[PDB]
Amino acid sequence: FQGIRMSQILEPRSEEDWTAHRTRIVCTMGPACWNVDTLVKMIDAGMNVCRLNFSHGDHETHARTVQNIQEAMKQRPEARLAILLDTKGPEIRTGFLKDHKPITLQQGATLKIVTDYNLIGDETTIACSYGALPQSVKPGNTILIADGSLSVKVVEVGSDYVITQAQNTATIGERKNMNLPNVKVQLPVIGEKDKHDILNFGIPMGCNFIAASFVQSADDVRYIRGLLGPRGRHIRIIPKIENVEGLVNFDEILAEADGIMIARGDLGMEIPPEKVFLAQKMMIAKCNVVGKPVITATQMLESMIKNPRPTRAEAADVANAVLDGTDCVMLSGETANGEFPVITVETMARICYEAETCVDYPALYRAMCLAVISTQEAVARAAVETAECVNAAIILALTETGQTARLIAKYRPMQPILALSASESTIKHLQVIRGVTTMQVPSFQGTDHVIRNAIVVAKERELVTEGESIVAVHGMKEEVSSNLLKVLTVE
Amino acid sequence: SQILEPRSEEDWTAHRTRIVCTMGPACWNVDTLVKMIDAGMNVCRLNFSHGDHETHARTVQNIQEAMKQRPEARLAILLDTKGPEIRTGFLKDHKPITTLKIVTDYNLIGDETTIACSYGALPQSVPGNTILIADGSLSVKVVEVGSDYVITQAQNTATIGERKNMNLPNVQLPVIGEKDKHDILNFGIPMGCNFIAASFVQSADDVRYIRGLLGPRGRHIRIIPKIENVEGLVNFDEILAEADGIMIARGIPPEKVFLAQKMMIAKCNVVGKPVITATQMLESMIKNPRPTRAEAADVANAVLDGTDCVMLSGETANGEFPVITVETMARICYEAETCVYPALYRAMCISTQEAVARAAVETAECVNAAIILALTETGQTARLIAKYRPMQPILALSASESTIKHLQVIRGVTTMQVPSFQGTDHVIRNAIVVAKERELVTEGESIVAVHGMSNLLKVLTVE
Amino acid sequence: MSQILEPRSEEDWTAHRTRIVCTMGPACWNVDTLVKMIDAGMNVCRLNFSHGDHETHARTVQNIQEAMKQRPEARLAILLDTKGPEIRTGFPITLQQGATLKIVTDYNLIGDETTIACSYGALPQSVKPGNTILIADGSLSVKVVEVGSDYVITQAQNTATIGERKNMNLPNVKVQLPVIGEKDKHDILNFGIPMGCNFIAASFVQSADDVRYIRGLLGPRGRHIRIIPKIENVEGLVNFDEILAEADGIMIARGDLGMEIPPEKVFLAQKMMIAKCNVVGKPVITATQMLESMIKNPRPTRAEAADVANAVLDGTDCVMLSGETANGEFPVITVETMARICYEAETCVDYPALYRAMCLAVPPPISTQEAVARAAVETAECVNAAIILALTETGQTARLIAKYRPMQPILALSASESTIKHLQVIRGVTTMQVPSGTDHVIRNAIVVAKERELVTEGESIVAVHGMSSNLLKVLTVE
Amino acid sequence: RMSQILEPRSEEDWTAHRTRIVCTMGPACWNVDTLVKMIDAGMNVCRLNFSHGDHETHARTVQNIQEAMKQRPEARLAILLDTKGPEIRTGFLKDHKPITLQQGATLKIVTDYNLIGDETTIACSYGALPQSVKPGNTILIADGSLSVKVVEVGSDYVITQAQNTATIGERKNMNLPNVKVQLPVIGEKDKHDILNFGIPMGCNFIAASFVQSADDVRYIRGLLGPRGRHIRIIPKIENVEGLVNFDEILAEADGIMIARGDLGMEIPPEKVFLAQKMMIAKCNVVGKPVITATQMLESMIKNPRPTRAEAADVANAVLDGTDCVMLSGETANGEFPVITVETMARICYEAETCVDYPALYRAMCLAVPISTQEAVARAAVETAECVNAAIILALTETGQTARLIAKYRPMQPILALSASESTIKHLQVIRGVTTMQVPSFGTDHVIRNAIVVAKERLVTEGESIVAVHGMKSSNLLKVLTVE
Repeated sequence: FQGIRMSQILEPRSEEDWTAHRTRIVCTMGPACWNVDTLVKMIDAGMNVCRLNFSHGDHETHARTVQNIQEAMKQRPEARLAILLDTKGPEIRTGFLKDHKPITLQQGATLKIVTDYNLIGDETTIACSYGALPQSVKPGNTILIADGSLSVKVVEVGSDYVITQAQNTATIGERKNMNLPNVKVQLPVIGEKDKHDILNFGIPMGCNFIAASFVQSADDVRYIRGLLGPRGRHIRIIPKIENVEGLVNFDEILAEADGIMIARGDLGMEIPPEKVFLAQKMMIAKCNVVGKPVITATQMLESMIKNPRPTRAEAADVANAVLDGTDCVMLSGETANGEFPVITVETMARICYEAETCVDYPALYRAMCLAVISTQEAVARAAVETAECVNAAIILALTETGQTARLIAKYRPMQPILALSASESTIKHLQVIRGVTTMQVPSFQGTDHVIRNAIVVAKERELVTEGESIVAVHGMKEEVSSNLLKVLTVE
Repeated sequence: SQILEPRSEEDWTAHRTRIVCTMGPACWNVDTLVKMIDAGMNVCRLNFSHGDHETHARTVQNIQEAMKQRPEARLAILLDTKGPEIRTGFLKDHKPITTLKIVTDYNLIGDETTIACSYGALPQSVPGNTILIADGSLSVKVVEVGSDYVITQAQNTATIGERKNMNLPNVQLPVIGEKDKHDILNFGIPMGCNFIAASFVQSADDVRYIRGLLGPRGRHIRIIPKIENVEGLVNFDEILAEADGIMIARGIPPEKVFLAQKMMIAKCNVVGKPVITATQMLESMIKNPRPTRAEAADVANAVLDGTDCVMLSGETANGEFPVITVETMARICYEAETCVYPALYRAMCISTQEAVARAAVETAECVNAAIILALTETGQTARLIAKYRPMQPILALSASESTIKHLQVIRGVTTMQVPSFQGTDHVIRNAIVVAKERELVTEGESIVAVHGMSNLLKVLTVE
Repeated sequence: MSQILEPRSEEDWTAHRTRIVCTMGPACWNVDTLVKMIDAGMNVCRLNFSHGDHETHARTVQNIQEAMKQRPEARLAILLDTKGPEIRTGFPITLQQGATLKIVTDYNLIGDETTIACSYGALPQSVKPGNTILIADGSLSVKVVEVGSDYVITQAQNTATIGERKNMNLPNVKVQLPVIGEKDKHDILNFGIPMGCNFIAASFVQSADDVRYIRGLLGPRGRHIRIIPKIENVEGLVNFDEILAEADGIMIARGDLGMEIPPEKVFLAQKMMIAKCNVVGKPVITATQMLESMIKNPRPTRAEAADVANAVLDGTDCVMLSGETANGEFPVITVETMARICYEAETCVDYPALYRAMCLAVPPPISTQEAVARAAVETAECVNAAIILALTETGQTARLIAKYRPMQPILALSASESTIKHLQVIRGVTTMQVPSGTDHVIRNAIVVAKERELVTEGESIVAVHGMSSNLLKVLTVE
Repeated sequence: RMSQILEPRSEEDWTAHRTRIVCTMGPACWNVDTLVKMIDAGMNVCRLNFSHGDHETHARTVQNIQEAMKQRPEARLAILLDTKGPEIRTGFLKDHKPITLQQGATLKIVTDYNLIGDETTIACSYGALPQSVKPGNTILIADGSLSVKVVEVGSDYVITQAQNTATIGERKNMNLPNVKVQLPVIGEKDKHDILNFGIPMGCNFIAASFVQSADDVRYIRGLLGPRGRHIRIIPKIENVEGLVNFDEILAEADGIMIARGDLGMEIPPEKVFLAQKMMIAKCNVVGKPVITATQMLESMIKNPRPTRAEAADVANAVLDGTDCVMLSGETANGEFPVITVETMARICYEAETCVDYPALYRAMCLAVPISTQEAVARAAVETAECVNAAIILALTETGQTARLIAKYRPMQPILALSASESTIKHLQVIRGVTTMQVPSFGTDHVIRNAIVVAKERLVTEGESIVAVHGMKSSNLLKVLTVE
């Protein structure tokens, strides 16, 4: 920065400013936002996507939640919130402790971890739910227990047990989660429960995305796609990257997927903490280059579960994800179990807006040109260039499959993108794309007509004014092709 | 390395630079005009320094006949005025010559003894005066003034050619006289001339005057000032602003004349107005079936400077090898264009129309399009695309007969006549099919289409 | 990805470019711990004059000199961090949300639930209806409703219970107290100068006049001492460019700023201040809220590691540890992991893009000496140089090179002790003190560099030497 | 720039052109006073054309050069020996009377060089003509005034058909487009000239006519040996074989002369400009001097002004990036040898104002991994722009430092300082370099003496200078501010 004055960043933003941020916001449903009234307030605040966390709840309880989303949307007929099912997936847990009493292990003390899950544990020996532990872990390996509370180094392996040594002093309760840094977990990513949730809830309840916890290989993604079948053709797959296997297989996972969710907090249980930030950056960049949405999740605004303001570090952490290039930022417990769900959504919208203040759009556009072509991409690229060249107020992306909108968004134009589509599922899928807002349009509508309608609607809503330039892009037969770019003036 | 590759006819006939040929007794007959079409002629120049309306009408009707044998061709016709010229006549065997008599009778085939003068009032405009001939190379002193002749003594030992300029100190002629006015009004308009090339233009007033003379009856005629003197060079900016294009002739040291050609071409380029380099290109080919190295290099540097058109004068008008000359001009242009494409686009660097024309040229490159289609009614879309010098052919589609003739002067564009079909997408579909039937595109190939006004760029692939 | 997942050796993370400031305290100030801290990455020792007496900081200094005996190649800089202006409440009371609280200028008044005393006598002059007043580390927030000549009436925004004589903050407001009080004056003149402190980190700097006053205070006897204003409030931020122009360098105090500014704007303020320090080549220190959890835990959190790395990616010269080293259970481990995070962070710095960005960002005209520094950076790149040598008396040559952020280590050779120590805050620089012609100074530095494995036979070196005229030399190691 | 076309270039201006001018010696600039005037006009190199004259005759010329330099002690002229090399000629004709061939006429060409020729038949001096050529080959006669197409080949004759109408005389030159001439590039005559004149007479360059192979360069260098170490070889590229083998020829060479007139007799005229541009750019990239030669200002043999076309051709060579431009008949055999050098210098000055210098350095970095010495040279050019320096000083013993700076084409003058007299001579061929001979010694001392003279003749107190030094091994670059 030079010639730009410090007092500039100290202007308060108006509702009109921060609600027009480009980054998309994902909110986890829960008791704190159980009722229709707060869901509506969350829409106004910036909510674009509703996450159903299937680690808890059942088909009945999540049905009530869905019914409430549908009611909120009746009060806001212009909002087309997407619904994301987030699977439970594989889990490793410690077993039970004598008298349910927590145990404290001392640094350098010996802990046996056994495979018999009936074993009632004590300070010296505990049970682990993962039967293949002794055949997964080797001497020198690290095992984390209770959200990384306790760290043990593996000293010896038997057939049905492992001898470990505490790396720190800690107090652990019973049935705590376990992590196996640098070790593949030999458990199905999509178990029978997950399969039931995808097929018997996700499909008939109108979920638009599946976020699949703990994806370890691209075969996991191919598996969900075949599971989804023709009846689930309108559902997009968002693998969650949570360990080393996910990281090591990232490129093949990304290629098979419709987008990525980066679970930082889980990744920090599986690799040195000082490397998670590198991984995030790398994974966002790779998603960007290929034009697929990336969600940044976990450890976002966690203090707001209890406080009406986030910490400095938290605001910075969210802002840097935006600057890394993230499509979405995600709230978890802050909205599910928080004292300030709507205030948390407004706050993240504000942090997004301020980070987007930092974005160099010419240098992002040219960075994508040096990193990446087809007819569709060339025209999307020409559109962004031309929009900038003629000082256009907005870019119209006319789109059936979403491709056209995504290709333009990929180039991070300074101008807002209005994606126009007759397809309901496409409009929903687009709620996950930075820089895009959405308008559903009737079927069998001519190109010019659709463009005419969008501009006059925009002019009535005081988004564009008489005389400003507009850039419209029409991808035709998007994934089977012919591509248009029109420049027109608001009358 | 691939410098030494001989050129197939398919290759060099695809040259982008336009070729203007001067009509003359050596080439005006239907049979040789057809062979000239085949070799690369795009524009026919009628030089009104010579001959009458009857002569020039015969030339025009022959052009029409030639076009009936080559229906796909759309030769433009340029009228080049006489203007205030005072030039020497033709010499024996077209050979340059090394006590001299200058005559008013321009039928004289001159020699060392006596030469002719294009200015019929030369005797009344000079018994002791001085006359400079061939840009001040020969200087003569008038000994005697007769009725229709002058006797001079060569006050300098020098060698002079034919059709060379003559200055007369202590003697002023209008840019457009009554004879020029008559030619423009009574031939230019009724004979279907598309261009007026106005000799010795000196200011933008000259341009506006011709535009005033042309009026509504000549609205379809475009004006090309010739910059031939210092005044026209001094007023070039104003002249270009009013003009439709520019013609650079020879007629400040030569150490500085080379700067003038570069400056004037570059300025025409920037503004997308066509420029014709008409600077005595391949003069040896009046007598020889082959150019010299220096002549070939002279044309090539014109093309590299960015000229839209190169022009043949005596080489086609009074030459022994008119068809072969056009051919070797097509061949030179092609080699020069060979080393001319991402450089000119980034070196050219606005309105919506130009923003889209520029975007279309970039997409074409990016997508590796076979051709760029320029849907145009006034020619402007085609011109705006062309000024970006794309690597791919520009095919211009127009319902406007006169627009299609004006376009013959634009480097990089071929034309195709399209019915006034109120539908852009229909016109593109229809035109692609004829491009196939011309083998300019094949199935699978990419095309970029442009229409200006609502400005449009469309990328499709040929079925 | 797995290039990212390469488990780093001690040899790797010990070569990090970013400098590390550690705060001295009872947890670390013993000779043996200080030694382990040098090996871990510590480059600068901060003496926090907010606490302790001249005796405590003197023995600390003495312990640092002894540690340097165990490490002769190490040259630690010492930074005196001032107490500076303070506001304090008078003489524990709970007040619930919405309750009226009076704050008075009569400091001899013993307080209660309704009326409390303030040490800041010009409080009415500074504050107005609307302003917020923070008490006891921002634990209580009150809003001013009306102002009298010797009192202020406020409304509590949260329920809190406050103790006796706690701090106060005045968001968005200039505090009219001397930035260097008589106490700070004594600390600078009667400790800073005689104990050989190299930097003064001046707390709560609010204007360019504060910086000029300090340098005037230092005078010719403190010529060798550089001034690092601390940016801790809105007044400091608003006055940033004029403060920076007078300053030798800048310390960013995020936590403090977080008291006066919405959290969602502090990150912006950090970015901008670092960027401005870079473009002008003056060192910047990122302080507070670094690896705070490591006061009690042997490992940092994911979010803490990320926060540190982002400071590095923003362009910070130094990162600074506070309570982590001064009072923590793992002072040595904290430095090592700080060093480790810096290494990972510098692992994704685009050095061609940083040099290009800087070359386009810097305003003209650039000087002879800045032109040669640029040239050395580009030459180093074309030639695939292993290191850049900077022969410098004042430190300018080294600083100008470092601001262009070369891939290669910069080894700065100087005969000036103060210069060697000032360079400890400069990202990418390593120092070697020398006594006094270019030739055998260069030859000897190559020997040491070769043995340190920074260069091997047949590789190229770039040596730069300012003195006014500038030299740039490329040689082959032999 | 319209005012650049109008305002007349003042004396001091054109005198400072960057391009080097090579002048051919002969009767028209025979005497010392004319050569002295040519020095003032901008002559940098004197070419001796060994196609004519002998060792006595060319020795007189050198004496007159040595003497002209005594009147201009600051001038250091390079002398260049241009070999005759191999030649092909027609034979004699009945009654010595020239013959006129009509287009389409058949002409037999025989190998018996004793045959007195006819309208119907002539001899050729090249005995291997029929084995060199086949049906379809073109043969050019008398500077290409007559072209004939080969129709039939025998053991000792070829049958041809004229492609045009021409009249030709006796003993006229002949060219064989796209055919290797199997005659020594360095014959016994050429070897004698190189060893027995070139070396002992102090020539600085050999321009080898008609180089077809890199072996020709190696042969010449073998010839010169230890005794001719100080002599640099400039192959002349004149036919298809020189073009095919150009990269190899340039790799061995110290520089290149482009003989355009000759090339236009060997390849289509419309391909010569390509060849010229290509050859200059390649020389530029690798930092070796290139001379553009023949058909430069020919009309000035008889006229006090050149043609529009000629001027533009010289200018475009300068813009192509030529280091030197050469005059032949214009100074050897013309009426205006001084005026020709002069107008050549002014043409060079004017074309160099069109040069986009920052674009040249940018294009040079992308085209040319690169060494330590070239890195410091490039860093000097960049720093000079950056700092707005008056001059670049290049301290050099072999010339290498000066040549590496000059290939980056800085906007500022390069003042090269050397203790080596022959290096100073070699540098007469490098664009943008001026030369000062220095005593045989510290290097910070030589710079002070060069700043205390530039003040007299360039820089003024307070201006920035960039100095550069090599070891051609370490390299240095100083930026200092004039006293």
